[PDB]
Amino acid sequence: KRPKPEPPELREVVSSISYIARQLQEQEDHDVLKEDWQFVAMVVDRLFLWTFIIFTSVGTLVIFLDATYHLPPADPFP
Amino acid sequence: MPLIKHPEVKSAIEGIKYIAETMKSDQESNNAAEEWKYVAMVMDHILLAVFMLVCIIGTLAVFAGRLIELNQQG
Amino acid sequence: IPCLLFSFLTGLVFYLPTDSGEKMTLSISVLLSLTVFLLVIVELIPSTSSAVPLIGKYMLFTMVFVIASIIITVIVINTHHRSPSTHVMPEWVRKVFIDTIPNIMFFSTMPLIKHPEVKSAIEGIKYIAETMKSDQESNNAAEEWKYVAMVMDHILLAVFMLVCIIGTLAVFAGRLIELNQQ
Amino acid sequence: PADCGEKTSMAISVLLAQSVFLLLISKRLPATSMAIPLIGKFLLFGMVLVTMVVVICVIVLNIHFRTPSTHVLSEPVKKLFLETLPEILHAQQELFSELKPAVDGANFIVNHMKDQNNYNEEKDCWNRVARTVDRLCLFVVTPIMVVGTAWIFLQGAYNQPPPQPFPGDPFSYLEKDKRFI
Amino acid sequence: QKCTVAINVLLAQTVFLFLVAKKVPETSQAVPLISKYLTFLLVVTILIVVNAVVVLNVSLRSPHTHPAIQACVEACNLIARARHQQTHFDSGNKEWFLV
Amino acid sequence: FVFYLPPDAGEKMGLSIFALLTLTVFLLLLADKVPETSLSVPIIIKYL
Ligand SMILES: *[C@@H]1O[C@H](CO)[C@@H](O[C@@H]2O[C@H](CO)[C@@H](O[C@@H]3O[C@H](CO[C@H]4O[C@H](CO)[C@@H](O)[C@H](O[C@H]5O[C@H](CO)[C@@H](O)[C@H](O)[C@@H]5O)[C@@H]4O)[C@@H](O)[C@H](O[C@H]4O[C@H](CO)[C@@H](O)[C@H](O)[C@@H]4O)[C@@H]3O)[C@H](O)[C@H]2NC(C)=O)[C@H](O)[C@H]1NC(C)=O
Ligand SMILES: *[C@@H]1O[C@H](CO)[C@@H](O[C@@H]2O[C@H](CO)[C@@H](O[C@@H]3O[C@H](CO[C@H]4O[C@H](CO)[C@@H](O)[C@H](O)[C@@H]4O)[C@@H](O)[C@H](O)[C@@H]3O)[C@H](O)[C@H]2NC(C)=O)[C@H](O)[C@H]1NC(C)=O
Repeated sequence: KRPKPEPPELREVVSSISYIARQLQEQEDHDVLKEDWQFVAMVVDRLFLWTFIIFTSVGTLVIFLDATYHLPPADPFP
Repeated sequence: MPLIKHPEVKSAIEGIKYIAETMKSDQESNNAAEEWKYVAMVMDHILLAVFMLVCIIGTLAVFAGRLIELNQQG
Repeated sequence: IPCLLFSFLTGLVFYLPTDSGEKMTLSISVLLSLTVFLLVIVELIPSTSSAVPLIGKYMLFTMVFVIASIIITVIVINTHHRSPSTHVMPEWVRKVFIDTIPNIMFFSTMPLIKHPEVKSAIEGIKYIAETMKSDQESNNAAEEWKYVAMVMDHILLAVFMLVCIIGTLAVFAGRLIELNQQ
Repeated sequence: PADCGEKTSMAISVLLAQSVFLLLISKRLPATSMAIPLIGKFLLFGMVLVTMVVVICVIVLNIHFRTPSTHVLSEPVKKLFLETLPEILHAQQELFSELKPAVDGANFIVNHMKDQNNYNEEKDCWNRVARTVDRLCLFVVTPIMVVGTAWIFLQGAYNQPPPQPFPGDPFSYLEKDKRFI
Repeated sequence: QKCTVAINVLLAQTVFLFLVAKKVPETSQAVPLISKYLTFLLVVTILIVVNAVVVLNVSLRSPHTHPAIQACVEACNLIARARHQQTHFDSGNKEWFLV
Repeated sequence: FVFYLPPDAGEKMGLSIFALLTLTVFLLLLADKVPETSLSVPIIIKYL
């Protein structure tokens, strides 16, 4: 589950503050794209965890059952 | 890829201008840093394919020279 | 000779800063090299239990030396990430590691427009200033612990090099002087 | 620590050293099945313990690096791992026409700072929970390892030959106890 | 990852010590050429690790060890002063990095 | 469990490759014990 629900003196001051606001908005947008990529990375990681568990269990079970069910013959001369 | 003009007020104005200029310089540096990062990314994307191709080709060149002979003899 | 080189490498981790993120790599890899060299030694040295060989004493000394280096490095690294949010600096640590020792070294102790939006901006500027004031205070508190870790690193670099030399001599010097005095 | 201390590398390196010691031991004994060697018992126990510690370190790093944008910090979980267990273990519009961009921008900066503060505080809370779990695992795992090591080695430390060569025979078969006719 | 690379190279060289340990003659009139060369390579790797530690120490040396308007202007001055301090800190760190 | 490790911890490659290195050490362990014939592959080598 993703948490995210989706005068000459003062003119320079106003323009500067506008620049800081624009810079922080750009940083926020870059952050949003970064969490999108990171969330897809996490989702792919969980999918790979589950299929790795499945492959591990299946292969280990097949090999272990092949080893376990190899018994000596009851008759020396079949 | 109308003004007080006290030294504190003027210092505050200069400080805001300084924040803006410092952030401008930081962005300008980050742009060229990202350019170098992109170049390194492109070389990585090329050399992944080059190295996978070499991994296939060298193994085949080492072993096929005798395996194809062993296939021909029989 | 390889045991001597590993013993020399053992004390090198105390000059490596903790901010490199490589202290544990260095120490653990020295231990791994020593463990792999144990194969060489079990191959090359007789397996007799009548007495401990002198060379075997040197081996055990070097092994214990590396393990002690790893333990002490864990202590230093734990000290270096102590923060005001989690730990309070004891007075004895400040008395010893800041003033008593570093004084010997050469570093640093280290009109009315009231409106719902305008008033919000005023209070927000004040809040930002207070926030970064608190951040500066916490940063200084962390730098204190960092300085403590740096001082311990210096002292224990000196101690480990000294003990490396002394333990190289203490295992070997007796028989060597006996041989030379023939 | 979970930020400068590479925990899983250290743990898997301990596992590697244990494997090298198994390599050393494997050449020196016959591959019989009457019993497991005592050193073999200790090595198997230690390798299982190191595997469990690696799993614990992975879980603790999963706890440490959680963020608000990825996980929700539940109040019962936070209260359990931050309060209980830490204790247990231990005119006037021409002017406004030009100042409105400034006021709007400044409010945006303040909101951005507040959001970053909340984000970092939640990161710190997750770090504290990870540290609490680590301290609990320290107080659990280490006594188990000490007890298991002592139990394994006290079998061999107290293993002695019997005082008589033959159970059921009280004769010592020594020169001094020679049996005349 | 300087120290990782250097020390892992040293680990590989120790594996090589084990490989040659089973092949060199065991007399003591002279040191074999291969043994001399492996010892030299070991010592070179040790010196590389020493220099890596020294260079990282030098590079990571932080410089610390080598009405309401009158309140608003104070807060803004404090903010600007803190940012200037941070910029000076960054400049010092860069200087140590270049050294 | 490498897939449960966060990417931000920066310890995935280390864990996985050192697991591979330990596997190679156990291959070295097994090299002294296995039969050297080529008519089939032992099941333990298949597992390894
Ligand atoms: C080191 O290694 C050596 C062996 O290499 C160990 O020596 C052995 O010690 C044990 C215990 O002391 C001995 O067992 C006893 O044997 C005697 C003698 O009986 C034997 O000889 C008889 C003829 O002289 C023969 O008839 C016996 O056969 C009968 O009995 C056996 C055993 O019950 C049975 O299997 C047969 O079918 C027969 O019925 C036998 O060959 C015997 O008197 C002892 O009896 C004790 O135990 C029984 C219970 O098992 C009990 O009921 C009795 O009251 C009594 O307490 C016992 O069986 C063994 O013979 C020795 N082996 C030899 C001599 O080579 C030595 O102990 C080791 N040292 C260590 C480990 O410290
Ligand atoms: C262990 O190895 C042994 C060999 O080293 C295995 O022994 C072989 O077992 C098979 C199957 O039991 C035998 O083959 C059988 O032989 C009988 C007898 O053949 C003779 O009589 C018939 C009569 O019509 C005649 O036609 C033949 O020519 C012979 O004269 C057949 O009746 C069966 O159909 C079958 O062929 C082998 O003979 C036997 N070899 C030896 C040398 O004893 C043994 O099975 C192995 N044990 C295992 C695998 O557990």
